[PDB]
Amino acid sequence: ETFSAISTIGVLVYIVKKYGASIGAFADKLNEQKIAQLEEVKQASIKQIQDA
Amino acid sequence: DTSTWFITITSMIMTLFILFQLKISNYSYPASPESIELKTQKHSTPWEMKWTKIYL
Amino acid sequence: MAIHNQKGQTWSLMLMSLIMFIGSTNILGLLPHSFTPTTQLSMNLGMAIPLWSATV
Amino acid sequence: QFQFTGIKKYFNSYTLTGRMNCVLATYGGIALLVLYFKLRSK
Amino acid sequence: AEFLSLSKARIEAYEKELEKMKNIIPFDQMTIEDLNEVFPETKLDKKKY
Amino acid sequence: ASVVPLKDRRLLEVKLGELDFTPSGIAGAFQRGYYRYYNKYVNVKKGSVAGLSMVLAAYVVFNYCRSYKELKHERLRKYH
Repeated sequence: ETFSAISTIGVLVYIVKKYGASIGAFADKLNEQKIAQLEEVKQASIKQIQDA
Repeated sequence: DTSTWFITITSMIMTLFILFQLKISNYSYPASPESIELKTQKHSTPWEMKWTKIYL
Repeated sequence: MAIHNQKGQTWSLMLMSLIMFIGSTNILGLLPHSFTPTTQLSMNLGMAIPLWSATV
Repeated sequence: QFQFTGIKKYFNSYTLTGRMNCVLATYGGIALLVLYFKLRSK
Repeated sequence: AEFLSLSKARIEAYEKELEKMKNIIPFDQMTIEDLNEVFPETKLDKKKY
Repeated sequence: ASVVPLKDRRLLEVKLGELDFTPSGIAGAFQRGYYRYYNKYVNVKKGSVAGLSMVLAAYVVFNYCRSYKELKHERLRKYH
């Protein structure tokens, strides 16, 4: 009695469809965070070198 | 089924909450990082006034 | 985090470990022949009472 | 082991109220006894 | 004499402040501790949000 | 035997999906992991299916062994 073996493996195939959009989200995730780190390395140099 | 007698699993659940407090404790947080964003500016800002009083 | 907003925010770093364990151990068992520990009533009476009486 | 000093600052903070498994332990011991009692009288 | 040298140390400390900022990252995927100089960390219960 | 099973997960994890060693997982061995199903689980690029769906395929066939004694059902022959 495991024809419900396929249907719990069939539904996990439909999520591979949206997983190709999860990649974009994954790629997008931390882009802000890495950029979130690019703002501090850019602000600290330019605010000081003119002050000197 | 209606199982019985209970001497099992519950001693093997609190060993698990030594694992999950080990992994999740090392989590980078965007908010925490944000809170380290202004700590570098205003020390150098009054340091500009440290030479403004050292001259004037 | 948003509701509490106190110095009871120290407790909240544990409550996200509690959501990943029974978030996972309820999602693993949908597989063909796997076994869920939150099926048995034993450990859930050890998840309620050491947490509920930690509040009063 | 070093599964302690990473989280040792956390423990004596909240195990003052969180490490009260005595109630849990007491309940467990009683539960084992009743099951044995009913199987003793079958 | 003093104001050209008190600005010179303020030029010298600002010349050291940027060169330490080049020390922190050798690559985008560089390090989890070398990025822990500029962006801060603290003791228990500092970051409220 | 502890350094034997610990060097199974560490070696396998790096090889299967992601870690000059971090970008080695950026291309990934997912192209190596791909060919087993047919083609269809293609979304493994940044949400990696073949990295995860091998452990869960191992945990099923490991639990098929314990159940085998109970649900015998087999005649003096082979299947349909």
